Amino acid sequence: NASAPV
Amino acid sequence: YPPVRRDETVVDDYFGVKVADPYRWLEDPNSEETKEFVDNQEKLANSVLEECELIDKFKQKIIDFVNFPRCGVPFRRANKYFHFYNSGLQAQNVFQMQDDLDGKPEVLYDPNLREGGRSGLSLYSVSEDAKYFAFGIHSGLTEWVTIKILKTEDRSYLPDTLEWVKFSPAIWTHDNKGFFYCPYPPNQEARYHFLGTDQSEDILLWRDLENPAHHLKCQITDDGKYFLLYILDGCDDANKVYCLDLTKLPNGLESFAPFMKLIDSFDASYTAIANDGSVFTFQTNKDAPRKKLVRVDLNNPSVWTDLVPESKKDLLESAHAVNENQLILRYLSDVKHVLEIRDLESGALQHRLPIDIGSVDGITARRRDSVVFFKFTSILTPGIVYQCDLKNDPTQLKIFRESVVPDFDRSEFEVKQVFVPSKDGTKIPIFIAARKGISLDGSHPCEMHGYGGFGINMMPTFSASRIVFLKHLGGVFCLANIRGGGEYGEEWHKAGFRDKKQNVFDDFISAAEYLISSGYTKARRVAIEGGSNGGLLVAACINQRPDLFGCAEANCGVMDMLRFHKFTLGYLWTGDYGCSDKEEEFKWLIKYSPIHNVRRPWEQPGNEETQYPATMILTADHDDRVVPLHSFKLLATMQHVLCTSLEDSPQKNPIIARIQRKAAHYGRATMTQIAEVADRYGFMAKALEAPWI
Ligand SMILES: C[As](C)(=O)[O-]
Repeated sequence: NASAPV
Repeated sequence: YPPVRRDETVVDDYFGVKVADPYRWLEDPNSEETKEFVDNQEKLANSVLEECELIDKFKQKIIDFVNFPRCGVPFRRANKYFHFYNSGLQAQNVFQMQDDLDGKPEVLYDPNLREGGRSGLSLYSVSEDAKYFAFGIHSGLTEWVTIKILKTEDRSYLPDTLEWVKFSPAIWTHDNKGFFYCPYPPNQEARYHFLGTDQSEDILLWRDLENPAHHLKCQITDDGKYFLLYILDGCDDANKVYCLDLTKLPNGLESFAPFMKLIDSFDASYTAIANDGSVFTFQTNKDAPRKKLVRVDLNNPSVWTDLVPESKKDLLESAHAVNENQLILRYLSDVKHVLEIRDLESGALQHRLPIDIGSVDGITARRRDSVVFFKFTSILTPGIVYQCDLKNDPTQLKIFRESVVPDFDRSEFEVKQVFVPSKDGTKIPIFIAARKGISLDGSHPCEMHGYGGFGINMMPTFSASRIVFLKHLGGVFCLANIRGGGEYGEEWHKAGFRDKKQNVFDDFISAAEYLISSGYTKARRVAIEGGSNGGLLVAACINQRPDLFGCAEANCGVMDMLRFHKFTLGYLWTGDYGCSDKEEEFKWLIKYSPIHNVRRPWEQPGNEETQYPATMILTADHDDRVVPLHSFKLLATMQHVLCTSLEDSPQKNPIIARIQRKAAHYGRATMTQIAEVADRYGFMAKALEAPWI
């Protein structure tokens, strides 16, 4: 559940 | 370079081989000397990074590209839908609920209100009736979680507080009275928790004091009739299956367990996909390294039958029962997904949908759902949630949500897959992304990523920072699917583990050689990057072929392969790596252990022009998964061997650590992760002498 595709 | 003390007295005998460990003292993270090391390295790092004048340009471009709303794949409980949301730049994703897929969302839990969103949700479970939400909260920087339960109707907490949990799910019974979970004692256990009770009252279903390292996963069948307990050892893709019939208990779980031990060895993997009463469909790798589906009746448990036989070529990565009587199978075919729809009962193929370069994941639909949702991403596709309504329009994927990167025209770039020979001839698949129409004249900076271990499949997903690299540094990106992964089944994994771990490194090195020969880049304009087992990949490769690389970025790598098994969860990796307690395995490990194989390349005949790439070693100061001593010892060793042990070393490329303060392995708030990646790319651009475009 990563907060953003950095 | 700061002064770093060597303790010249520390020496160990491994089966007659004397190994000195002058930075043993860095294994104590609490000493003032270690904290001074960290302070000194941070100071050095900052001093190098302030010379990297494109960090701020990368940072803002990454922020701008990441600033788009993202709606995660929804799942259903009772009449309600649940999903994660981020407006673009929130530290962590917010868990939302709605009555209708296109209706107004309500916030159920917002991690950003706690500790400024240092950590997001990893445990999230909703009850079958949609009335309760159980989730995990980290207390401090440790891995320990507390489970709390909120009522969805008014967002009020229950008093229930369950401690001593790590990665357990919360698996609800269909009577909504409570859930199974797998805590540790104040030797993992399987417990059942009743709502409205103190944790001290939870029912014990399983423990094994005679095998304290065995660990647990669990599941309940879609009909609510069976509790399944899976028992695992280490990191191998293999497990036991114990089944408990909940319909036969005289007095429910209060009755307490009498498991039916369907599988009681560690010979193969087994995941339950579906059942009709006592007749079960499993996914398994038994005699099937590319996996298959099999069927067994619990009432006749010796007799297993193939339902979907193993493909001669493709991994059956996952399988999902849906729409009452169908299966969606997710195949991985030369590292690209293929989705098949099949009949559950006969196993017969109905439809087949090959997917473009990218990755489909996140199928959470259950057997009783007729709409299946999933997520697609790719290097040039930020994120689509697709829906397939198996009842009313089975043949069509429809776009349900579509992420849009601001000011990104995907048609200026292209991604291809090619296959390249490793030392032993084996074909290694690689993805290559770049601006369309570039000349293969050797001039482009190149970034290559890989992992190579633990049966992990490396997929070409979306990264905003990679687009900045491609567009604003004119970069070529490569993702290499080396052995040790699971991409071609268990034989691919095992061709890159234990005594064959070196194959992994040779594969990666072979990919870089191809990118040079083919004219994408040149020796010393190649940057390599990897994390954890991938950090080991980076460190071994630079020790073995420093001449190939201009920049190396190793994230929380396993660097002392002689002593890794002694710290926190390092003991679980001996399945892939071996262990230096055993002479034969020592003999594999000493040849590639990064801190034991730092050598001055310029002292090798013919190799007088060669130095180590500009190296950034990254780690969180409180990584409890991969302890940071790995990184610190490698840093100290490199700095010494290559720089401060000489009066005027040829090693001009900087060797630094980017140490994240007050960070665990998990967390990665948006801005924290963006800061890290900005630093890693600014450093790379400086290391490769690459101008901003
Ligand atoms: C966390 As690991 C050493 O299995 O990449």
